[PDB]
Amino acid sequence: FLRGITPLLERWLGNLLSRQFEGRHSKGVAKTVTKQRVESHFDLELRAA
RNA sequence: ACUCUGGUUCCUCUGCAUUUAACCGUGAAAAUCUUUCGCCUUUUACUAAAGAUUUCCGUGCAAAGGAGCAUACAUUGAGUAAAUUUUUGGAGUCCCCUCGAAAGAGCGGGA
Ligand SMILES: [Mg+2]
Repeated sequence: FLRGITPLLERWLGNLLSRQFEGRHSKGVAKTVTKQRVESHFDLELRAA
C-alpha cells in the first residue's frame, strides 16, 4: 500500500504546501463544461456566433 | 624475448538491461485517460473489468572514480621444450645403353 500511496501523497502534500507558501494562482484557469453547465454554455456560444 | 595487473569489502557517478512465448521482481502498489458495468437526487471518495500511459518500492550487469582493511607476483590478451619393421639416427654407394656440345632421365640394366 505505502509503495503506491507514497508518490500520491508526495504530490498531494506538495500541492498543499505550495499553495500554502506560494498562494493559490488559480484565477483564470479554464473552467471545463460539465452536466449542469452545458445548457448555459450552449447559450454563450450561440449568442457569440 | 613484450605491455599487462596487487587482493578483498564498501560508497558514488555513468551507460545498458524491447526480437519479451515467458522472466530485469519465484514478489506485487497508487494514479491519470478512454470505455463498459453498480452505487446515486451532485461532486469527491468508490464498485470491477478492458485498453493505453505514468509514478513509486525494488533488480541485474559493465565501466570509471574514491574510501577502508589486512599484503602478494605469479598470471591474463599475445606465444616454449623417443638409435630395432610405419616417419627424427641411413638399403646406402658405385658401373654400362640411350638423347645431347652442356646435364640429367627411362618401374633401363649390373655389383
Ligand atoms: Mg451546483
